[PDB]
Amino acid sequence: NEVKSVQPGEVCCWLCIPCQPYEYRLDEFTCADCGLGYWPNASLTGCFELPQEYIRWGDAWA
Repeated sequence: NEVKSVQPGEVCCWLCIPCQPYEYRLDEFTCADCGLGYWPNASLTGCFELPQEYIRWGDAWA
């Protein structure tokens, strides 16, 4: 969950740091999701963002 390992040396206490929410975070060392793809998450299950429009007809600013 937004945390990925860094150190490629010792296989016992590799230095692990958090990975940014707009990253890939699928492999251990990868991160770096596709540019301008799915901002929240793009490697677990279809976490595509939504273009929230002004159409609500019940919203505060509607």
